[PDB]
Amino acid sequence: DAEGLALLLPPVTLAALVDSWLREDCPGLNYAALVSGAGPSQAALWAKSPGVLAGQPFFDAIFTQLNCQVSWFLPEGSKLVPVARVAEVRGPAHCLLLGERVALNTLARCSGIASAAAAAVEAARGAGWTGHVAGTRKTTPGFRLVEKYGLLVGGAASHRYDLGGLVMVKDNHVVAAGGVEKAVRAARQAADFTLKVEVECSSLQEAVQAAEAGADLVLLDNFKPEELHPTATVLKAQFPSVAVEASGGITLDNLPQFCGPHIDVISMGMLTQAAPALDFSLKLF
Amino acid sequence: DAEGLALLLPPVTLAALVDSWLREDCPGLNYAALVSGAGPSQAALWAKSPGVLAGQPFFDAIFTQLNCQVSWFLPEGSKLVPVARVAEVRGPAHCLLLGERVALNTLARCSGIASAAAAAVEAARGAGWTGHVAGTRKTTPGFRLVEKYGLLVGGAASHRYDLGGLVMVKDNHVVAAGGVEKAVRAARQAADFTLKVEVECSSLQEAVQAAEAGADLVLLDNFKPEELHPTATVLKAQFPSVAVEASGGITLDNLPQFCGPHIDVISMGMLTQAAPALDFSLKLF
Amino acid sequence: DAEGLALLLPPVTLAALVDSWLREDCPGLNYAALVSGAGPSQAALWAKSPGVLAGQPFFDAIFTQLNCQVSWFLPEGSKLVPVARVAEVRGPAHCLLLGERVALNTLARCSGIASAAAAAVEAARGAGWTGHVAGTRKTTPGFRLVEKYGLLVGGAASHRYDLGGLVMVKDNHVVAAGGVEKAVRAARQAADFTLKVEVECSSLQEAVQAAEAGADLVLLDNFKPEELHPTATVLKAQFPSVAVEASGGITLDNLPQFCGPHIDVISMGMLTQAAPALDFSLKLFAKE
Amino acid sequence: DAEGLALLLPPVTLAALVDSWLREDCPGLNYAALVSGAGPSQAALWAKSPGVLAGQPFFDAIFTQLNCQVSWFLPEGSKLVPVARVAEVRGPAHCLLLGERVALNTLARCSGIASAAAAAVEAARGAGWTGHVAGTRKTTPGFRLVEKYGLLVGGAASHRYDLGGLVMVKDNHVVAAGGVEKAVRAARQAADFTLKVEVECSSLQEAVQAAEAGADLVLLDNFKPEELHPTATVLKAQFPSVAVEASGGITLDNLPQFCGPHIDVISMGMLTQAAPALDFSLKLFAKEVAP
Amino acid sequence: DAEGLALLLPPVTLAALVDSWLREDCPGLNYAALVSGAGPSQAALWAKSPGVLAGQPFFDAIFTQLNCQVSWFLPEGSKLVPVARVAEVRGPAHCLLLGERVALNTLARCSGIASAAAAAVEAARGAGWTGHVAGTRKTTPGFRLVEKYGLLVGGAASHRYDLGGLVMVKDNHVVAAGGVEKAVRAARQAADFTLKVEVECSSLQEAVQAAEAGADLVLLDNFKPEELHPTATVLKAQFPSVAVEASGGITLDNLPQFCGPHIDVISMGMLTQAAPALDFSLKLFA
Amino acid sequence: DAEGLALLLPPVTLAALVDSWLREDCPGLNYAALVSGAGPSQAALWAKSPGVLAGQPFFDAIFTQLNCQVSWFLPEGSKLVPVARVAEVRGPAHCLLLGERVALNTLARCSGIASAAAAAVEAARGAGWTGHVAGTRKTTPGFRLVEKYGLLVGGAASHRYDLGGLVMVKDNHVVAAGGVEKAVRAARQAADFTLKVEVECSSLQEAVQAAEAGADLVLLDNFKPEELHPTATVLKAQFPSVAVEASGGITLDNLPQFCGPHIDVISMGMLTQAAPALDFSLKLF
Repeated sequence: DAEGLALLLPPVTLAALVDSWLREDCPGLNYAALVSGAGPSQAALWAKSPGVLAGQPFFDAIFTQLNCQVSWFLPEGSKLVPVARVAEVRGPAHCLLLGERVALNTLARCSGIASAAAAAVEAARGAGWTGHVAGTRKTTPGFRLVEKYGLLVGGAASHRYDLGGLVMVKDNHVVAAGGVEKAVRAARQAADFTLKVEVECSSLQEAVQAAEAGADLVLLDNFKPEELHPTATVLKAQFPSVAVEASGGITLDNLPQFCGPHIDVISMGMLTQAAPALDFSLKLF
Repeated sequence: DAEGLALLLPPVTLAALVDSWLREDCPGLNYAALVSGAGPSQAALWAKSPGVLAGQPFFDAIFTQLNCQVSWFLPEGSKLVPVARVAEVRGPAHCLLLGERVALNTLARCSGIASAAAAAVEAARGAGWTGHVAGTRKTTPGFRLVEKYGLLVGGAASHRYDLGGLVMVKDNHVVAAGGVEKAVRAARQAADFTLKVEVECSSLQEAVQAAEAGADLVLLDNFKPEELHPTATVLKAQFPSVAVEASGGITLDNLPQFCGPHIDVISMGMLTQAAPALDFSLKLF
Repeated sequence: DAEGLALLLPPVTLAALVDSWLREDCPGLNYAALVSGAGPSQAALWAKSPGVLAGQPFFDAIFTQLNCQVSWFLPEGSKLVPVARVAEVRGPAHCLLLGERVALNTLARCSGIASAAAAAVEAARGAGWTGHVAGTRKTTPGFRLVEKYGLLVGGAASHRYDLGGLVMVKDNHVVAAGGVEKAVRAARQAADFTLKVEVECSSLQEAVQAAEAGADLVLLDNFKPEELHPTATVLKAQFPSVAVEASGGITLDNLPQFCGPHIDVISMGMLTQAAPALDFSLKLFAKE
Repeated sequence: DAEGLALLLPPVTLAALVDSWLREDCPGLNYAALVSGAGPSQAALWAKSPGVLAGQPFFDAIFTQLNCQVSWFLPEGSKLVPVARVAEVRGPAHCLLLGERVALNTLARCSGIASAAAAAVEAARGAGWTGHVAGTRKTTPGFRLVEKYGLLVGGAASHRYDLGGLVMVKDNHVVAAGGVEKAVRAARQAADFTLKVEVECSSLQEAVQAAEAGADLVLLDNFKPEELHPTATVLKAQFPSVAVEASGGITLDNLPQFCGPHIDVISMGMLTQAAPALDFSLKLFAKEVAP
Repeated sequence: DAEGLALLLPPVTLAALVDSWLREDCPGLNYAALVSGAGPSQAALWAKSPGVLAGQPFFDAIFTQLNCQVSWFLPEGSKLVPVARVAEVRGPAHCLLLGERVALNTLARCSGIASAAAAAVEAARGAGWTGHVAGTRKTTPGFRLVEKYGLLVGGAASHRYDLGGLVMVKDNHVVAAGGVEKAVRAARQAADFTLKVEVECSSLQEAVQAAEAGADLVLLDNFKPEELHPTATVLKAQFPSVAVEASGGITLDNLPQFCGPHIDVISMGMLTQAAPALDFSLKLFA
Repeated sequence: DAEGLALLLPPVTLAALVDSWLREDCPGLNYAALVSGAGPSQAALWAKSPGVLAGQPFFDAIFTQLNCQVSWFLPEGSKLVPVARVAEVRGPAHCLLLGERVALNTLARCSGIASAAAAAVEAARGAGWTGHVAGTRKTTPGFRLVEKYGLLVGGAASHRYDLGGLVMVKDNHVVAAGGVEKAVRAARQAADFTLKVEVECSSLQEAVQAAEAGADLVLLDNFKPEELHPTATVLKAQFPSVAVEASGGITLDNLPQFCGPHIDVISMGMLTQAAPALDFSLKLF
């Protein structure tokens, strides 16, 4: 339920984040305020792009700090059919216009990401796949919370939010430890019983070693689909307890080829790296 | 000279920014450190996408915080022909791997933007236009510095960095003030003698009123090219002292149609909102 | 309109600033709170110095953080004729007294600067000069916002708020670049199309080179008035598009000598460096 | 010893403070950096005003953050006779020029305050007074550390640095508590055994009540000198253990009238409110080509 | 009056402190919020340990940030007789549960410290001692404000809150200065007239030198009681203006042996370093 | 290996944390600095209590900010036999003395916790138990990182570091959801695929419902040992994939009664809430 996803955001980190965006955008004197004055005003939020609406909590938080209210005519997660009237913002003219840029930028990107995620979720459902579409750690620094939240609204999984969410043995960890077995034993030992271990693998060989050493998840990285499913099928056969994730060169276009009955998770970097922002405007009436 | 652009970054704001990215990514215990250990290591930075390289100062700042050094084999601004070996990073294995994600994510986006900017700069030069290609204020909150820097490396102009850089009279300021003349007189009166006033205009009528009231720049927003140049030509004729900027629905594809002898600046939201990140990897050897 | 200047202050940076002042002043346990108790109280704000009133937004922001309200009997920018009753502050006694020092210190300095600015603006109007009186970048670190705001209330111009507001080529930039032409070309090529370039000049020669290389403003630094106006007159003649600013050794006393028809801006360091604070007090007159 | 006063500054709060000044002054892109370039350079710090030199630690901290070094030709606290060459600063041209404004502004104000303090300390010594000249809590918000340090370099006392340094019963606390005795009892009971209590008094009456209730210090506020010394003399007679501070309408000019054998401290608001900044400049004298 | 101690806390530093605790505990997405939902709820705060109740301002500040209200059935400083119903917290379910852990942890520790302090204050009153029981600087970094407040609620003195509250000449300062006289003269000079000087002494010799050089307080560190009172008695005789503090190896058990007519202050590092947290729970009943 | 545990601490969060402690302790002018002067000095760190040494990274970080160096004569995790000479600190006298209090306080508490943890780990090993001793979320606010690190050095497990480490369904979540099944289904649906779900249970009934609904862990809260092991034995029999944790009223004294072959984790609140600080001193010589 996309409407209840707003509960995920701790209100204290939210305010801090929004604060910093507002200091970033206006550090000193706001001369443009004298142009608008402080008279009460109303603006309409317009969706000019198709996709999924995501980011209301951030949008609200921004305008709240600035003593404006927002009324939403569409719930979080709604399909957007341009040109749609999405919300109304009310408050002192100068405060409205102060929040405009940050609020739109935030909503545009969050919705951009949710849109991409929903497209990918739909494509996978359209190929009869039951697994989880997921984002990667390829997010914008300092903006991770908005991007991970966008993914969730679009129906995708956030994945590990940070390095502390699960112990991820990437190919570089393997090199540094001197081999998969050594890396996964080290990982499994270090990781609290609280955490799962995932291992990035480029071959069936590595994948089997990883599962043998107690990997909870195996990330089959950069396989061609023809090599992927045979590999995944064997892993699940020998190790039904181990989850299989696929990632690497996955696009919305080729996503159905990567879906298969033995792939539990598909994670796509494009959901955050390449997701174009939606066009929104805030017209004062 | 793209190599000397690193001087633009105040080293103190840089370190603070990099710090926050590193707290964001690992707030607590880093269990994966036990997998790699602290032995000295070396990683190679690989460019897997074409475009322009941008973001070295951020990349360095990240790895310096983590007691690693970086050696660049290509100067800032170099054309990237994949698959190219761009740099070498050296330091304790766990520290290297700690900086990997944030450093790549940063470099990917900064270079993504620089690439897009350079494409647009080339297209405009290819149509014999002498003006400045520019970005907009449509940036990612908290990440503005990296994005504005990327634009510069790609040969585009940053535009107003924040609300304090120049007094911008958008269409909403016009509505709030009750008209262009009122808004621009208010703006000109408020704006320090230090600052320029720019006015967003949707018609030749507004543009002329704006210039008459002392606008330094006039932003012709969302004109079709056929309406734009005639409008621009007249403005320059009556007001040669006033700069003309064009923006709205400009793409790399249609950019040459928007170039003309009386357009001083062309600003494209897609340079920041639609610029796809470049593919980089950091392989430990 | 000095009453509408409060809109210039972004409310978010304001609160952050006020916060830090309040942590600075009471980092730990406030034992004096036990002396006053928390009973509702009222205090009167008294202006004991002549000048201009400036700083209400800061004064309010401080007391709002401390759950007190303020009622102003004079609008921002009012001339102060001591001894005047300027405002009333209401709230829990301990909260009132917690904000007293920071609020007065802030109001005193902001008003001090506004007063000096208004004196300078008046002197210049009294010599029939139409230009802008301005402050300099000679402000107190961390307190820039209050000081630049005070200047505005007193009718002076803030100038570049920071290094990002306009590209300023000082004499040191000239030395480093190897000459005025080199510096101004470098500056002009650097400053975004969105920014103006200003060049600090000590001679007519430099001023002409600067204008020739595309300087938007020329700052005639430390000229004697007798050398200044002839120089300014020529500059305006050859380059009417270029603004002329005068600065250096300008006092309220000698300010009229520096005014002239070809000087657009006069900037005085004394407006911020040497502006004495006004005397204000906050006398508590109530309980329950 | 003014040279050893730098030890008072905790290096961690110093760096944080300097950091914020530098973010304040350049939040975004520094276009002027392209004008100077990054070649090594050297600038001379010039004192153009008389007074006392104060603020070296802040000046250094600023330029250290910007990878520049500073060499001082005069120790902290030196008398300044203009026009004097006070220091040299070395580093990349753009980094030098980035620090110039904040560094000068800081040094100018810290020295301004130290100068005023030293003038007041001298005037008091010239009237044979042995007491402490002090500043007040009338400081610039956020800039308290520089200003209190300036006072110290000029030979004045900082007074309570904040509200936690000593428990100060101002006239408003008296009003709120319902009287001096109530306020001072409340205050001392409140105060830890760690802290002194000081009471702001406008009459001899209040002063005696305050001393009787266990005030460690009594601040005789806004007395005319003719009323002050008789009052101070009596207080010291009845209560030799209690320190007497005088404040209110004290100027460098009238300061000697306020000095007397029974006044322990004289605190002047003008040392921080009205101390004009000294004129300093940083003139680059050399730039060299980078490599 | 323990109820009026809440005034000591500057509300601005309080909010900042509480903020940081809340960012610390939930930096990212709060998935558990989906389990509770946002429906209005009510929880009961239960005291499961004996001792003194301390920390209400912090507890409130936490829940106010999270848009919840608190109603207290016991005033700050009340004796706790388990199992007692201490308060009711109301607000959106997810917000309540978000504040639970930080709020309990804070109240547990603040009350833990207040309890220990009150025990020590009682023991000293029970031996007819009129002096001040005090805490030391042996506090948890970043949590000093809660701990010093807890001490106050339990009836103990906070002592110097930080290094700026009074000039403390510890044994290491003596070593560095080259002797007590040199250290105390240096301290007395340096310290503003506004501040008191205290000197940590391990012998009567040092104590006398310290008092002679103008020490306002003398801290008799790690004396056995039999050596302490004779020393204290002499100091007070020669120097009645100088306050005498005792510290070092003082426990609630041996505290009465350290009380004496010439000891003004007794400071116990255990009041904060050994004071077990009280057991509290927050049980949702709607 | 307790010596390699220092790698777990992200150096950026460490410095920030240490910074705040140092601002907390000296916000203004340090008058005591004039008493010591700035002459180079050396101090000896003395352990006056038995237990385990823990906290070196914090101790170092403190003194590094203050331009002092530290030489350790005992590795992190060493048994302390008082009165032992543990380290030497060198630097300017005033800087040494500035760091003294914070450094000792930190080391005392970290070591206090490690000591308690090691005692509990020993007692459990002495009863032939192979499971993990763990801490709880009952930590000091703002000081969590030091306390969780202390636990690790003493050989105990940190447990969930924060609310994002694993989805914990406490008894209050059960009440709010309207029952165990509802809560655990909601939790399992919400938890990312990357997270484990743990459910706090007060009866065998709840425990079985929880396991049936897909709980990865079951926390048997406040059982008497006689009720606990029978319950644990059945759970493991029906559900071997589900981990069993015991907590509530566990002391070092009664810990062996709570150990049993079907208890995987034992978590004790006393390891953090009751662990007395060790006595250390820093004597300047």
